Amino acid sequence: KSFLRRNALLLLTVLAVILGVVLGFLLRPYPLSPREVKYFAFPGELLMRMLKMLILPLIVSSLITGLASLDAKASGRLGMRAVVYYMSTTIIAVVLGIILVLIIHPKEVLDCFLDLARNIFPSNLVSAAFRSYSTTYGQEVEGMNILGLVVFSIVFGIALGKMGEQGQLLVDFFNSLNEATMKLVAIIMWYAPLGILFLIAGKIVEGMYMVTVIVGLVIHGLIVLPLIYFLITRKNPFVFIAGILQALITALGTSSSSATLPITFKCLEENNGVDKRITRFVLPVGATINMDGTALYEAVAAIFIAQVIITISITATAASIGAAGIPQAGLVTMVIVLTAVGLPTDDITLIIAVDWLLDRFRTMVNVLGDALGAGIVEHLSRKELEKQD
Amino acid sequence: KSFLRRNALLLLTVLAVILGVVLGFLLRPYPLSPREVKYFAFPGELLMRMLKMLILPLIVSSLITGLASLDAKASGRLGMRAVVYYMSTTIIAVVLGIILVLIIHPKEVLDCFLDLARNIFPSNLVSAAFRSYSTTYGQEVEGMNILGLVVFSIVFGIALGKMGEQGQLLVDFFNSLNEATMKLVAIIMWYAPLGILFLIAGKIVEGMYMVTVIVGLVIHGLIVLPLIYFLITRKNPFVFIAGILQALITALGTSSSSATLPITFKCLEENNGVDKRITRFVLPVGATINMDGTALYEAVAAIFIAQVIITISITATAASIGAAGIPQAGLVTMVIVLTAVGLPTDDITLIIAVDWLLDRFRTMVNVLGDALGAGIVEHLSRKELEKQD
Amino acid sequence: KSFLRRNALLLLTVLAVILGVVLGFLLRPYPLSPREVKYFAFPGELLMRMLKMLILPLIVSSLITGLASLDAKASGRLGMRAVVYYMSTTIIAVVLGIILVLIIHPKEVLDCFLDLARNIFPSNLVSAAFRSYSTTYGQEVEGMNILGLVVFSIVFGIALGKMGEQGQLLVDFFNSLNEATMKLVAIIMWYAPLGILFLIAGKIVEGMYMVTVIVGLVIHGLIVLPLIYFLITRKNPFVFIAGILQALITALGTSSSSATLPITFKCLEENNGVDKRITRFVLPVGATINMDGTALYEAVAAIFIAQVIITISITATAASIGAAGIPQAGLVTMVIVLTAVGLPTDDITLIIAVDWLLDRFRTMVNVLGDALGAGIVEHLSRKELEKQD
Ligand SMILES: COc1ccc([C@@H]2C(C#N)=C(N)OC3=C2C(=O)C[C@@H](c2cccc4ccccc24)C3)cc1
Ligand SMILES: COc1ccc([C@@H]2C(C#N)=C(N)OC3=C2C(=O)C[C@@H](c2cccc4ccccc24)C3)cc1
Ligand SMILES: COc1ccc([C@@H]2C(C#N)=C(N)OC3=C2C(=O)C[C@@H](c2cccc4ccccc24)C3)cc1
Ligand SMILES: [Ba+2]
Ligand SMILES: [Ba+2]
Ligand SMILES: [Ba+2]
Ligand SMILES: [Ba+2]
Ligand SMILES: [Ba+2]
Ligand SMILES: [Ba+2]
Repeated sequence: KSFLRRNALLLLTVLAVILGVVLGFLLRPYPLSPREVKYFAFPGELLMRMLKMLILPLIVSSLITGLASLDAKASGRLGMRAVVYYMSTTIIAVVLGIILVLIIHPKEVLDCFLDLARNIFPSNLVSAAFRSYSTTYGQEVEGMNILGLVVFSIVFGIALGKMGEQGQLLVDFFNSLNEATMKLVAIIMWYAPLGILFLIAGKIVEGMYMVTVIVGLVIHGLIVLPLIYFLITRKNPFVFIAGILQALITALGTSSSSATLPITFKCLEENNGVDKRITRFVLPVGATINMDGTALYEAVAAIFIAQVIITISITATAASIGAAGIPQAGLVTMVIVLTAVGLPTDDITLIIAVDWLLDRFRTMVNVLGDALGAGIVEHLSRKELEKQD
Repeated sequence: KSFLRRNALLLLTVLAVILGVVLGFLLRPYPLSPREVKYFAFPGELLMRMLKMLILPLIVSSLITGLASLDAKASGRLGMRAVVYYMSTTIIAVVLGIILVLIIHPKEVLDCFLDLARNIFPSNLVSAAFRSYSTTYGQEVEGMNILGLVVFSIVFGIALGKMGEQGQLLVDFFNSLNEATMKLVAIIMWYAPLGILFLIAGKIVEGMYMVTVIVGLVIHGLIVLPLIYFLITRKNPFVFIAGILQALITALGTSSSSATLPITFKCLEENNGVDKRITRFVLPVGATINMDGTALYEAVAAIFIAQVIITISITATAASIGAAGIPQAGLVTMVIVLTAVGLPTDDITLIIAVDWLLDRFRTMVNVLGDALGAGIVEHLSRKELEKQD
Repeated sequence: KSFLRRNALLLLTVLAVILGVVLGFLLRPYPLSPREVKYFAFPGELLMRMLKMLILPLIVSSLITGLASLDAKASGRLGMRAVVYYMSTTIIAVVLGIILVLIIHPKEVLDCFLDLARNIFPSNLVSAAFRSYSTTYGQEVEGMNILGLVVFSIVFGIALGKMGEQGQLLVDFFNSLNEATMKLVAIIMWYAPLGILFLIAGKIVEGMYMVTVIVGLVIHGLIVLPLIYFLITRKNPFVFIAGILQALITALGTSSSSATLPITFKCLEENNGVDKRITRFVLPVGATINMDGTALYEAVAAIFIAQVIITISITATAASIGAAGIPQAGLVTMVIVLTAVGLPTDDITLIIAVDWLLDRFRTMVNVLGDALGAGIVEHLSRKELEKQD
């Protein structure tokens, strides 16, 4: 009884996964048009817009204060410590993908590197809050420029840090804004179980590589990542993963690390006891530039098509970073990557009917990586963080 | 002479209605293209963009401070007291509409209830400041999401209230912003007479049901509403209506309660002597969810078409709430409501050439309802308001 | 050696003009498609979006504080003193253009005056941050409404000034914001040489009137304008022009006074020693309503076409003010001005292949005029500025 009292919200999302599959299998025969499916998955659709709402005011207020609270010279130190984690875990994942196809084996290319550089520096900061640049044959398309806003907020935040007295007001303005948006997420946590159960039920009611990706994704998230945690922190990872259980189950239903960022934040500040100044530093960047989960799913999909190496690995990386939160992101990223090799897009019509579940697993590995990444950073922060205290 | 000195701006808008009809009748024969009509009604067109400008920064700053100044638990009490007024006056109006067709008698349906729930929770708060969602066969169309911004500002404002110390800065930021935008409306008041005279003159230069609606709209605004004021407040209503005379004449020319909201605000705070904390609480919501005036005009138009009950009443309600400030709002709302019954849209081509005057009358009944509603709330506020003082 | 140490950034942009023409002439034979030209001028293209980014938060924060710091009654005095400079230098330029075609001689019209009045009062302030109104046969087109934002910020800033105590917080908020965005421009200064050298190199790799315009533009910028400086200030102008050398060379590569505004600001506050309160007052307005450079190039192009007076002068003025920062601004402004006279648009296909260099020269005369204009204002400010101190 005592476990049910405390982990009330946690077990409810566990129950939402069970009852979501149950209701999905209860209404599996579909005599109704996919239009009626959209009207059924509506209580879960509402949950998405509530989270999407809160992304932009959180992701902006988090980085602006996070880099201003931290010393401008020590932030560069901690930054390199965080980048080391990002580049390493990405290298291991792309290496893991090659081994995963060695034993088992079941818009232009240059523009995907030009539009990424173009998105990093936003031409208009308001247009950045809802539009992303992508060269098509206007040029600015729908979906938040989360990369350009993260980049700007990192330099704008650091500029306030180098201002001190005058800059203090703006930092006090964004910290009250970060707390205000985090006080709104307190209610979105309770709508999540009702949402997720109607969200996954509508997504089930609509190929050995499908199992191949899950094999790699679990071996990375349960061996590679926890072993990288135990190596530096010297602390038990399944104690750290236990705290972020509410965030990982939401990622299992959201399929967006950027939309689960508000939950992950409360799953690290409140549950695992991580300093706000370093969750605001690691997590927003990890929700936009992490490749651990996506590159391990994209690259394996880029070798399966060759049946029907250095160049393929770099193109799969700039795919997800070039699509932070764009419409039909997974669909377009796999289309552009096939032009780089030359293989036909006939195989893509098959992956769409199965990506709906695999995109949830890759986000779950990404969310785990951002959380564990923040945890690994904390141990290398202890010298710079005590300096401010 | 002494009356002309004080009520200078008031009598000038009275003179604008007279001179506007006079100039309209002076230039009634139209050998000029409707393109030339648009160039003539330009000094009135400019007035609209000046008001439209100020809607968003007022409607956001009003609710955020209004709900933060008030106690988070007492706001829920006052809210229920306000909702009681909204639901009651709407029920009387829809009942009045049935009696008005008993004696005299001269995009999908489900989507109008899905898009309303979708608009309440905005997917992006910046996209909310200029776009509204509406499923069409992109999906987000032009016109402010005033409902989603009102909803967000009510929960964001209440979150600041539950913050106290940290939240104080943001509330001080929006209250200085509410005063700044209200200091800009001081000048827009003087442009209104020159505007309205060229606005109504261009709108006259371009069916017993036309008189039927005015019969119901005046009997509601002069009997139903003032009697609801005298019943609770026990104060003379035509003394309260006298103060809001500058706001009612602007509504007679604007045809938007949301665009007359900046005038109505100064017509209650300065003219009728109503506490800012409860004008900021009632009026913005009344300008977005009031049905007293619109449902009494929409429902009567929904029975006139049947010649050439419970289901018709609920659909006419979600029409205006689903079109807070959308392009050709009255045109699209009557198109979707005819699909729910089945009657042809042939009759709609006739109502457009006469709605231009009837939309001004419905807004006038709405504006009166929001003002009287705020007045009725004040008497039920006296216990909760003295608590803060 | 000592000159190279101090003027490090200055001589690097001088070197960028040299090496930019050199690299442009090194890669002048073009066997590559204009698509490949766009991929080559990319390190200069990135510089533009970095500046464009910073326009809106600078142009808004500059005017709001600038007019609030200054007395609301004295700002009207200084304003008339600034307007006098704008109207005079524009009259001399349009007169100079008539003399320049006397000795050498080598969407509707009304809508360009209706859309300008429509843009001055923005219908939505968020839509103003990225869209400008222009009647076409939706109605709001891409490109910032810099005029509507300048107009609003001037009245919003003055409203804060007339608020005092309550208004102080918002002014402290925008001044910390002006300093934050100006601390970001410190880095964009160093990217400028690498940018400009790849920006002009890509623009060279793609008619006596071409030389005629440069004759007028230099005689105005080296005689008319410096003589207007020496007449009032009684100080050497080529000492004042020397300080703004980093800003004039950026205008020679940017072709936008609005995008060089962040550099010009640091080129007057730091280099020439001009009071922030009057640079924030003159420069943003000068970057949006100046005609000295553009009207002297547009009007000369409006007489050259007549080969293949009062009405032509007023239409060329409302062209640039109607296109503050719109896509293909110089292309559309010359198209609409030919309809006013009646001459064919066949000559316009020839000016496009040469405007790329002439648009850089007109912006340079505009930037010089805004800087010298601010300098001339300072001497007429000394009484009103010492009053605040
Ligand atoms: C391309 O996507 C990115 C941008 C940033 C980061 C790192 C990060 C994380 N995680 C955060 N929170 O801050 C900084 C980072 C640095 O590497 C460097 C650090 C920094 C310090 C001082 C000056 C800087 C100037 C520009 C950019 C970063 C700067 C801040 C990683 C990837
Ligand atoms: C659908 O459109 C609406 C939204 C709000 C309202 C009411 C209102 C008015 N008028 C204002 N100013 O505040 C609140 C209202 C409540 O009913 C409840 C009240 C409230 C108190 C505490 C927590 C809340 C949480 C969510 C929403 C309202 C809350 C605030 C009416 C219709
Ligand atoms: C059409 O484009 C413009 C708008 C403004 C200006 C002038 C200017 C410059 N430069 C600045 N910084 O402030 C003011 C100006 C005034 O003429 C008048 C002055 C002013 C003082 C008091 C009340 C005002 C009310 C409305 C507008 C300006 C006002 C401010 C020039 C052209
Ligand atoms: Ba990584
Ligand atoms: Ba400090
Ligand atoms: Ba009502
Ligand atoms: Ba308090
Ligand atoms: Ba001028
Ligand atoms: Ba003061």
